[PDB]
Amino acid sequence: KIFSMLEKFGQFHWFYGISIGQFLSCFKRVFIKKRVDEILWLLYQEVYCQFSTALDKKFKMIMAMTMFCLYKFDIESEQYKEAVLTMIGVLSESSDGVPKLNDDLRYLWDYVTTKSYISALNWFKNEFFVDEWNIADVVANSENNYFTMASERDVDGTFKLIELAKASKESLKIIPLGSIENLNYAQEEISKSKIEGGWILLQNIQMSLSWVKTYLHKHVEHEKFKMFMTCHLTGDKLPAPLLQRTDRVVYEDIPGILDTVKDLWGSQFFSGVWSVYCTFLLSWFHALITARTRLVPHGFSKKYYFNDCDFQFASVYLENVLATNSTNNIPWAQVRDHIATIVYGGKIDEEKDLEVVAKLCAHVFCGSDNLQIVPGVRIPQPLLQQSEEEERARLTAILSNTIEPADSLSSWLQLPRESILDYERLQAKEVASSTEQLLQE
Amino acid sequence: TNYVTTSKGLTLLPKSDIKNLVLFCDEINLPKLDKYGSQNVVLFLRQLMEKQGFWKTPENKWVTIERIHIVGACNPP
Amino acid sequence: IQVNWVEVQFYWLDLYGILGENLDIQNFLPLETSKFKSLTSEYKMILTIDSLKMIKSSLSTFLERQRRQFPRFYFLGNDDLLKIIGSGKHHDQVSKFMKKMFGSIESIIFFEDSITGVRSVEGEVLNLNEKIELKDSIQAQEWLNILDTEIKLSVFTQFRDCLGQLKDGTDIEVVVSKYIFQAILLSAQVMWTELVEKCLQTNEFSKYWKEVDMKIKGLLDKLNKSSDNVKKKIEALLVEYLHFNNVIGQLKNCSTKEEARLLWAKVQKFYQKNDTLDDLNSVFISQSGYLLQYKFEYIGIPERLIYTPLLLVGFATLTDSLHQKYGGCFFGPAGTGKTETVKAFGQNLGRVVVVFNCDDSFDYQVLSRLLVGITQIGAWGCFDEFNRLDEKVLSAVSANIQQIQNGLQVGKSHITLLEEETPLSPHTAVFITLNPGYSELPENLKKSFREFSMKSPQSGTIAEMILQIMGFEDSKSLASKIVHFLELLSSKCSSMNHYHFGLRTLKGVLRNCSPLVSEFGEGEKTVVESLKRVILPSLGDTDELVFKDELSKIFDSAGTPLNSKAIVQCLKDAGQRSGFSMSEEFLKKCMQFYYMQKTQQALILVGKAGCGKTATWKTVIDAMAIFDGHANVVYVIDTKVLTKESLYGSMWRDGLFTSILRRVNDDITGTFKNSRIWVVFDSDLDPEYVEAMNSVLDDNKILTLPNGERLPIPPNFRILFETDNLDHTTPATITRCGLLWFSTDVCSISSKIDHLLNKSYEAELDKLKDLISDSFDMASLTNIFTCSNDLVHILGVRTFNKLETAVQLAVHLISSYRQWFQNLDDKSLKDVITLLIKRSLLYALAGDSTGESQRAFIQTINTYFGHDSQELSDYSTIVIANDKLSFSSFCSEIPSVSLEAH
Ligand SMILES: Nc1ncnc2c1ncn2[C@@H]1O[C@H](COP(=O)(O)OP(=O)(O)OP(=O)(O)O)[C@@H](O)[C@H]1O
Ligand SMILES: Nc1ncnc2c1ncn2[C@@H]1O[C@H](COP(=O)(O)OP(=O)(O)O)[C@@H](O)[C@H]1O
Ligand SMILES: [Mg+2]
Ligand SMILES: [Mg+2]
Repeated sequence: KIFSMLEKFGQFHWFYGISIGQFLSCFKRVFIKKRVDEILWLLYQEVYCQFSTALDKKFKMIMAMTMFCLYKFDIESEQYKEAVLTMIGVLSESSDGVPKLNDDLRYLWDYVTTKSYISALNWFKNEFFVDEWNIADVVANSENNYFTMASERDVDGTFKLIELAKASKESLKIIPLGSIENLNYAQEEISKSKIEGGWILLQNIQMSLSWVKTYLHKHVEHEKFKMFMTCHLTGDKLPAPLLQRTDRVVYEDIPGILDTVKDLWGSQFFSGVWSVYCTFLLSWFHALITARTRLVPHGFSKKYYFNDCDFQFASVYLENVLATNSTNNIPWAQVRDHIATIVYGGKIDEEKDLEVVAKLCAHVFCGSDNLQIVPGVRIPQPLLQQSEEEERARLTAILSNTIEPADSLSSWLQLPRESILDYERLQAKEVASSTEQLLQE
Repeated sequence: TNYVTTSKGLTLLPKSDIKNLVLFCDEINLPKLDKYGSQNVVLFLRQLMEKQGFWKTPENKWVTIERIHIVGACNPP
Repeated sequence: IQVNWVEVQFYWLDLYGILGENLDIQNFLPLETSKFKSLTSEYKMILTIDSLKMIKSSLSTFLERQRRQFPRFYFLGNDDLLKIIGSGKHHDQVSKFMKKMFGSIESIIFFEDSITGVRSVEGEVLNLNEKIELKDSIQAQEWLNILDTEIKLSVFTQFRDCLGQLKDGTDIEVVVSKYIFQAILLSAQVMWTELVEKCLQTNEFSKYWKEVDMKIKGLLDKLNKSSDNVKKKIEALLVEYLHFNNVIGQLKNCSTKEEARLLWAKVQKFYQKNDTLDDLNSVFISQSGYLLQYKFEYIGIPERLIYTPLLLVGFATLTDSLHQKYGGCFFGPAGTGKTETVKAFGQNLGRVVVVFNCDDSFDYQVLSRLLVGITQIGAWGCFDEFNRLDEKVLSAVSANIQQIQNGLQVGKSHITLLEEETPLSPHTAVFITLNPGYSELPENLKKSFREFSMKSPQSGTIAEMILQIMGFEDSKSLASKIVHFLELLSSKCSSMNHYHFGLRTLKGVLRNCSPLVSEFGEGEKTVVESLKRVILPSLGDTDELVFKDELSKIFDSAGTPLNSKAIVQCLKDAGQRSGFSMSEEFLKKCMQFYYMQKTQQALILVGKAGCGKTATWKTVIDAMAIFDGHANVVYVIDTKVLTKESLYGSMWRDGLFTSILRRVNDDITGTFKNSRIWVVFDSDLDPEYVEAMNSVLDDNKILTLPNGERLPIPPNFRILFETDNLDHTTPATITRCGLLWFSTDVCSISSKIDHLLNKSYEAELDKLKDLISDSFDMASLTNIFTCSNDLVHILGVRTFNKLETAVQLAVHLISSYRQWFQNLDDKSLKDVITLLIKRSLLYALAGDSTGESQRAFIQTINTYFGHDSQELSDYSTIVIANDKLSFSSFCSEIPSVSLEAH
């Protein structure tokens, strides 16, 4: 039954195709770790812990709820099955009714009734499945030496692997792809590392897919040697034998906005004081718009991708504006127009999203005496008699002092709470509908 | 047929002098449409049957046909 | 082996002219030159063509160095470049084929064996700063590079003395008649930038706004009484003078200085460096604070785009992309003006953008060839419709521009593009236009490109400025009316495939409004009448009803009829000459075709099978011959009967269209100089047959042959088309050529019957004709044809198209009894006539139906022709006895047969 569910998972997306031998080795891991009821429980726990990391967050929740449903259908009675199916029906807005009453069921009733969709979806994961696997547990407890990792755009797990470079004290060789010189360099370094070892990372193999059709198909137990392949979940279809022969991992983006501000601000190494202030405001605006982008039905109309190239272009524009101004009269309207129209709003074809970007630019680049940039923190303007390093210290101190609230998706991004509640309702509805379609078959 | 030059430029004539000629075309449905949805043969026959002649390819002259008939039998499409 | 010997002789002579005559070029490939000398000696002593082809393939490195000497000569193909190189002393075929290197430059005006001036495609003449001596011993590439530098410095010094004349206080009407459009345009831009900056140093804008208003009025007053090329120059310059007027008017209306600074930073500003010792790099452009370099390349007098704010936004984003050496990208629905925006940005910087029309016919080799050419020159390459390539060539081209942009960003001196080391000019840029929504940019390209989604252009502003240039006194409100009417038509009419109410159609309306002013005047009536002439023929029936309704509602003019009674009378004379009857709809279609062929050269006539296309255009031809007294030469050429090699030519035997065009161009007998010549493509519309002659359809009016011949087309050489569907026709050719649509047949049943009867008569005689015509009474015929329309016919053909048999059989049967008509009574004659007409109607209308349905139609015929008429039995016939004809059956005609065993 679990393998039928996982095959149905792999039918939806090309990255989730599971092999039979993988499932049998996963079952062997149950006895590897250290009566029939305990074996079955360990089977469910081990299958979830191993095959969750190859799935995105929505499919993680769908898989967890489906395994919980199957195990509680076998173990518990018919009334439990009816109650759980009513919970799924009211989550998907298909069937309505109070549960037939158990602390877990009344906690689930509190979650569903108080419109806590994320809590209702994560209750299964919190209650049943205990162990959770990060990147390091996946890479350490795997006999395979070839790893394929996929993600959406505007996120990249490569620095995380750089963190893993300090986890196991191994040198990571990062290889970009896209040109014939880079292709020859990648082939030479692959041929070197297949003998001398060392961790090799391949960045965004997707545009070299034809070369993947040429080399890796002909190329796919050394010490301290693991090869990592990074691709995109929304990109083109990777070959099935390449996917089956490599351990598949999905990396998930951060849930914080202030972390993005700190990450952008910690890479700006210099320019006077106003350049520092403009770069800080640009980092804040970039973090706010990128956080707003992920709420696809409500925060925007489509799924745009404002990568670091837009940040570089806007930073170059701010540097050119500040350089050609000797009176220290910053043209706030000019930079607002060029950022909301040319830099960030250029790729946007819709008008409502362009208005969203224009409103965000007007809120951020207003250049008032004091800019309450979120409901939390207000930024005063720089003084006329300070050094640049003092300004960096002041801005780092004001980032460290502020605290991201739990409702940062509403207050910091300027969205109504009704929109976020409706987005969570849609997410829980799609999760419960997919789980229902799995359970009825 | 023979190519003669008597009046109105060139003229295609049957070899016989009294009996007319009939161009039998079995299965006129069978010629295939090209990649752009047209059949060369039926347009050639339309030129012969309506314009009473045809344009030659290698030296670009108009041939006039006066007593050659066209019949053809075909199944439904 | 005569053809092989001729080919060997031609190859040997060409290669001898290329390499043998000239010294100090044989040291690169001594083995190849020795092999060529041995082959030439063998050919002189005496299949030898494969060895010469292999030698010329091995001489590609020498050819590569020859192209590296002057990279503009890289643009031509290998064959034509070899043709130029072999002619090292005649100095011919060079000036006639440089439109593909220099873009907008056509020919050279050279006198006394020296270079005097140059001539663009549009016809503008540029006089060089100094003459260049031309000698036979001088190689082509040296004087070519000298001429390129000379024309660039001549453009620079014409710009300089235009600036001197304008700064001296002289009027523009004396300088607009002397120097080229580029020089006066750039001088005007520089002076306008300086004047607006001086006015921005203060708080007054009115007096220079009035000055540029008087300047616009002066250009218009010079425009209305000037020559054709001078008219083109004044219109092109009036585009940017209206732009300057708009910019100054916007700056005057600003409430605060912040808005003025913002709007001045948004628009393009032109500055000249007065201290650098360099010449071509002394003028730059500021936009939104970003700097770009003017190239001083010749452009001529092009079609200047109207500077709408979204065009300036596209300019701003292209400048922002090129500031950090990033590529350019535009995407969106077709018709938003992306390629023209790229071209206008390029030619606004005084340089020519090389355009690659991406399609499946464009293979990898030619695309990479043009790409390495444009990156070794320094030109700007724009890929139009990049998403029209197969996966392998898409990936290869994507990698090519990826590594080009990677070299450009890092400031690499040279690039190993296409596995050879080539120079990388820092001024090379690549732009891509896309039409998504039916893919998108690849990942490698999108990592180094700036995508921009430019919106639908402001049709109101564009139409208003075009009308203002054309001299309409009410331009803004009229342009708003035109764009609102086109929006109403696009929102209310049917969703037909060939309907196009975009900016191309509006600009076609405004272009066709220009010949009509001499008979309608600058007013709303001209717009209404041209709108009719270019929109009405392409619509259906209810669509014409909607067009008329919204034309009477939106536009105030009710469409008064013009004075065209003489042409209508000539049309009716031709119709009664050829037997055609003039209904209101046939007259409408004939007049629409006539008015369309007054202006547009290439006409397309579309309708159902046998709807009346050939009759319509032949009647118009006859009427125009009667009206003008002008000769007709018609070449009815079926498009799909002849193949591509036979229609045009195969590599040399001339094809039919090429042969007749050469014959009409030569005009040995002089008959074609006083005649109208018509080519009628009476077959289906083929992309591979129309796209082979794009250069004839556009304003170039030049046919380009595979061997390189450029044949002119006379203005009276009017092309026609005659098809039945438009599902395999590109929207470009639909907008390029005039289009006439036959929504309904141009006849009645009785009119076609009368014409067929007259044709059969022409192919007691008058009494017989009267009896036949009177027996075809309309009251019974209409009912019997409606009854036949409800039957089931194999291979369903319209009853209308069946009429051509029903008449043609019937009269002939009566003709077969022309020797038995003086020996019978009137009643017997009427019975015979009725019986023969019944038989012909049976075997024409229901003759393609089953036997039971044929008998049912026999019963219907007998009931609808009355019981007084002779009843056509199901097996009846007329036999000839020894003295007189009689009515019998086919039962007595059956011969008993005796067959042997084997
Ligand atoms: N004004 C008219 N009065 C009477 N008959 C007419 C008139 N105009 C056309 N016809 C008839 O229409 C018939 C259709 O032939 P025509 O040459 O017009 O076809 P077409 O438009 O070239 O058709 P296709 O190209 O599809 O074969 C002619 O044979 C002619 O008898
Ligand atoms: N600012 C403008 N001024 C004048 N004409 C314009 C302008 N913008 C667009 N056009 C017209 O719009 C027409 C459609 O352009 P098109 O060739 O369809 O571009 P694309 O193929 O990139 O969509 C062009 O013929 C051009 O003349
Ligand atoms: Mg285009
Ligand atoms: Mg026809």
